[PDB]
Amino acid sequence: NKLTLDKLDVKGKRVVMRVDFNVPMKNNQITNNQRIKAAVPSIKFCLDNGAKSVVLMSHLGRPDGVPMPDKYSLEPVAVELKSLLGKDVLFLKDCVGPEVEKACANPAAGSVILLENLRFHVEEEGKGKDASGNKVKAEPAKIEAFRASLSKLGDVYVNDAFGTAHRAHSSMVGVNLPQKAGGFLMKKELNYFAKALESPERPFLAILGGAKVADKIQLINNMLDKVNEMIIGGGMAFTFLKVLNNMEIGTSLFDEEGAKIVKDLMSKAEKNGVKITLPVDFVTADKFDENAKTGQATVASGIPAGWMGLDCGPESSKKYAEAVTRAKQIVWNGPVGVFEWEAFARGTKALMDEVVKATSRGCITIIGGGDTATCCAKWNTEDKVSHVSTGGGASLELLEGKVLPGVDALSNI
Ligand SMILES: Nc1ncnc2c1ncn2[C@@H]1O[C@H](COP(=O)(O)OP(=O)(O)O)[C@@H](O)[C@H]1O
Repeated sequence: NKLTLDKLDVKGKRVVMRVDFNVPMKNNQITNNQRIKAAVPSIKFCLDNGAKSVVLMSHLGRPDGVPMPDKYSLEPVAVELKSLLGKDVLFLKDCVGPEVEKACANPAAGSVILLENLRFHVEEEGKGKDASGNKVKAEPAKIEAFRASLSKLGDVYVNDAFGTAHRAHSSMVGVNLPQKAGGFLMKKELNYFAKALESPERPFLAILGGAKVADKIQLINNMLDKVNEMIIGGGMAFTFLKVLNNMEIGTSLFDEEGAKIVKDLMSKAEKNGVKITLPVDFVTADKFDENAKTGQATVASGIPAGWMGLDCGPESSKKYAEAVTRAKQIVWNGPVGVFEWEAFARGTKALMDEVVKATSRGCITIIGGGDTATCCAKWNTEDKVSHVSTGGGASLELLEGKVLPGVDALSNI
């Protein structure tokens, strides 16, 4: 087991906390601050328990090892943090080097400091692109020095950056202080997924949809050993329907690599008695456009040529609803339609309503982060499901049964 924040004595201690502040932006201004909010409990705790300082560190976007302050600065996060925290947050313009080090040697008894975006330095990811756009690899010597500089900012280290936990980056596995402790966001996320995967309340339903039909492979195969039911929705379904049922799918998303094992996966489900729910009907579109001409189809009719299926239909949502009703526990990863467009958002909307009714009655509902977490924000259901993950990719690594380098890097009790 690992050291965690509650076990950690901070009093008088400078805390360098890795957090995931990689919030969606538009035109420099934050569109979702959930990732920020989620870190608050760890930060406050340190403040309330007498920390000399919290020096926060994160990445935003993918600047690829070149500094891009015009486009990917964390400054706006500082402003949000201070508002959240009802306290001052001092933003630094770099994350390493003498100046930053001076700022972080001995702050006051409670000063919050935010570092600039980690990824401006190629040493964080260990690789990136140079200013001319060329793929480059960072240098071991330079990587150690970078790692050393982060080390100085703090007496002790805390990782609350669950969403970045799958990334073996310098700030996540390279900060070599004596005590490295997992924050409250880390413990909470890990605990939910672990409980859901190891000892779920049953029946356990996984809802898989979205697009990323191929990446959902290791995931389904693992889930197939954990679950009692699975909805396979959204873009992914079409590959299953064409293969199993010889559906005419038009221009709908199709995944050739995926089509190869669809039969294997289905037989595994049959073996395990996992009831698989695929869509039986669809909202079609004449083109991939918000204002496209719409239509309806079924597995049996096909989708016209060469229309595409962009939402499930009414029968499908009902069958989805039947599964939600039976479930004691739900993991939902991926929307079941192109929810960003009104024409194609009904199936997702109806699924959200059902999941929401289920929470209400004690079904454990876990939402996968990424696009699904986005639906919650959009529709105000963030506080009406048991947990909305802050990490899409990291959660998948977890659902896939993989280990997280961010978790592993922590100190052992
Ligand atoms: N039938 C469909 N055809 C094409 N795109 C779809 C379909 N259903 C959902 N999508 C798209 O899938 C995306 C979500 O993909 P993904 O990243 O896998 O979900 P998440 O981020 O929740 O894990 C959205 O951009 C959505 O518009």
